[PDB]
Amino acid sequence: DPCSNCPAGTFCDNNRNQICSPCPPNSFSSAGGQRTCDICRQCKGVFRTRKECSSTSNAECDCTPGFHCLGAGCSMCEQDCKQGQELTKKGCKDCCFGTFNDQKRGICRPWTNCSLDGKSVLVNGTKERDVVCGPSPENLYFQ
Amino acid sequence: SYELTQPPSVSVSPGQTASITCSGDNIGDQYAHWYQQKPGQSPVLVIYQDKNRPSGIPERFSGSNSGNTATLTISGTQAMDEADYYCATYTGFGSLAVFGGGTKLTVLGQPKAAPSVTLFPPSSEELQANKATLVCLISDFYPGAVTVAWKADSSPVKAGVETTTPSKQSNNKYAASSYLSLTPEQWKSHRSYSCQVTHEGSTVEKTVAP
Amino acid sequence: EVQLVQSGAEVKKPGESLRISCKGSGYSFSTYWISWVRQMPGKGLEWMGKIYPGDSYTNYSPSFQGQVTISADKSISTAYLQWSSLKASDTAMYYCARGYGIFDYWGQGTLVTVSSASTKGPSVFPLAPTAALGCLVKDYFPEPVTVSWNSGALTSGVHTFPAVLQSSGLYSLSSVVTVPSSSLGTQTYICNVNHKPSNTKVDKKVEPK
Ligand SMILES: *[C@@H]1O[C@H](CO)[C@@H](O)[C@H](O)[C@H]1NC(C)=O
Repeated sequence: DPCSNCPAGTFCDNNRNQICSPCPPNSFSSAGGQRTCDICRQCKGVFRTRKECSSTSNAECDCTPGFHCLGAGCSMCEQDCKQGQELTKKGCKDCCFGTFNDQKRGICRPWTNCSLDGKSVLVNGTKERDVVCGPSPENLYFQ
Repeated sequence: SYELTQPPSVSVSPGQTASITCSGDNIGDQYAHWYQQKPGQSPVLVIYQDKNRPSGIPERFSGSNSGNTATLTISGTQAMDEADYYCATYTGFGSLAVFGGGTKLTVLGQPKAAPSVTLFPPSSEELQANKATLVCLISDFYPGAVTVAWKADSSPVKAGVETTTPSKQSNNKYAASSYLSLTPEQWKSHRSYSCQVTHEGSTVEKTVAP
Repeated sequence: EVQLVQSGAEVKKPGESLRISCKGSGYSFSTYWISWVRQMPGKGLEWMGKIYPGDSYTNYSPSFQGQVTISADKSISTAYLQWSSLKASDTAMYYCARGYGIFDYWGQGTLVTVSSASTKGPSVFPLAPTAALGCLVKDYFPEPVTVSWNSGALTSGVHTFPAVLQSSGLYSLSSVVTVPSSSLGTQTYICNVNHKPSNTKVDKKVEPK
């Protein structure tokens, strides 16, 4: 009950005559009324510092250039590949023929089959971009 | 398609390391990811890409992957780690993801207890109501992981049965039940009905006949 | 904040059609795969298939090919998991997760429960027998059901098992107590089952035979 008067950036120590004490360095309290401050996330290794820590906000991490964040709060870093590639365990590998990837991350997915709906292919697809189908036989020859 | 095998139950003692294997054909050619899940809660990843650990996961969680086995290692296992663990992988061949069967890591807090099995033949009132329901009750066992096998005179039956999930009882030991709903004509048609209950490898049985 | 909010719990009947949704907010929904995961009651996780909402490309695992349909309306950042005719084997928990391999975000999961919702009253059958005296209540709808022994008296060593869904879609559970073998004819043991929806309350004593 008495600890509620300690705001964010402090922790409550009832052994003090002035119970609300500010957080030590590398430490934060984001809510207030807490008996401790949490230790600032350090963005170590494959992590990088986006917003440095403060007394009231944890440090925010993003990944190093050649990586991309995954998970809540950038908890993970998956390696970036190029466009037209996908990430396999042996490294970044080009998309196989018939597949494409328009992102610097993820897997290759196949082209949309224009032949299934009876349409010719207007522009050739590539590793980076999908195909663009021509008109259906109903518009191309009957309307 | 692809299949990943992990043992259904692994036990470990407080403070000692637990290892949980995830075996599949050439899984060492893929990235292995481990997911932790606790009762009533969505799965949360603990290890991704074989060995890497996400931020916020204790450093006691460890992972490796080579050959035909990926394994999750937990040094100094504490009571908060008792949960189901699922390995997962994505293979480009077919472009599908597959989960392992799941491993219930039990942190031992009491000695292992063999299950006491009780089989009740159907009451005459149920028999009078043209309903035959053999019930098999498993109690006072630990860890909480059992598979039941229904035998009708050394013959398996699987069409009409449903079994419960192990739940802790008053003395913290686990308990479960199994319901075989047979026909009163099919009841007096066979010689004996046994309830085979396997727990930690050991299997106990209880038969009842008219 | 990146979030995946799923539909509310569903209670359908066998043969009915159903479509649950998975709304992904806080990120570019079009350029992240959405995978649907099945988890049966008391079973493990099953990858059902994924979808890329950018161009609605879909993929399925062999266990679910031709069993369900996965769709995405990227104009409202929502993925779908659709059935055409629900079987009783479809009772499970259905999560949506972001990603093809690493599932870094999980929705709270959508619970489906397929059964013939015609509420029925339970029939109570005894289990004649430290021995085990039991009480069997079977075929009722819906949950829950509480069983008291000797009018809430015998509380030591008594256990009531969780319900189970039979093939008929009606529930069943058993209550058991480990009364000492010495005490048998001296005291008659009786259970007390109360089915609240059907307003059913019936007691029956368990005696040897
Ligand atoms: C597409 O590529 C094929 C293979 O090189 C070629 O034969 C065809 O003429 C191309 N068509 C268009 C419209 O680019």
